[PDB]
Parts: sequence; C-alpha cells; structure tokens
Amino acid sequence: HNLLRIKQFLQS
Amino acid sequence: GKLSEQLKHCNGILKELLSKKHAAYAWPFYKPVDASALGLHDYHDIIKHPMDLSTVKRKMENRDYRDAQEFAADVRLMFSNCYKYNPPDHDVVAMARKLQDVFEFRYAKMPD
Repeated sequence: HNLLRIKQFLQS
Repeated sequence: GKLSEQLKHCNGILKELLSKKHAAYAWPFYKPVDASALGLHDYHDIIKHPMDLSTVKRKMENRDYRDAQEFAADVRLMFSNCYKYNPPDHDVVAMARKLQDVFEFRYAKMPD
C-alpha cells in the first residue's frame, strides 16, 4: 500500500 | 493415495524454496513474520491470507491439497500477501520477486 507500516526487515 | 503425481512435484518444489540454496532470500517466507516483535501491530489487518511455505507444506502433509494447482494457489498466495504489505521499495518484495522467479519456472517445468 501507500505506506501504513513497513516490515522491520531493514538489513536483516 | 500418498500424494498424487502433481502433489509429489509440489513436495519437491516447496522443498527447494526451503533448501539453504534459496534460504539466503527465501527466509521471509519460511515462517510467518514476527509482526508483534517487528512493530507491525497492523499485520493482521492488511494480511487476510497469512501463509508461509512451512504452512503450505504443513497443509500438504495433511494432504489437504488435491492438486498442484491448489499448491500453486497457496504458495503464490504467500508471495501475494507479501506484496500487499510491503511497498515496492522494500527487501521482502525484492526477495519475493526473485523467489517468485524460481518457483514460477519450477511449476512451469512441472507437467500437469
């Protein structure tokens, strides 16, 4: 979607 | 019978996406995301079909699948819910795209 919430998979 | 030909091929394809060969970019789909720990307390709102390869296999193990199309349905639903949640600029969509490629040609080689 536009944003909502992004999965915390930033550099995993 | 114990897994029809189509379903046996599913077992093999699923196994591959689960193999450490793909794990480097398949782990997002191994098991459902730890949404609560991930800070994603809105995960169950966006994801209406939370499915993962382990549950696909689980259901396959229970032989609830009749054909490989039902498998394809469930596995692709997993990649589908990923695209629902994560915007195009995210790791999990890029990993989903790549894993979609392998799975796509796996099913493409699979005769029905």
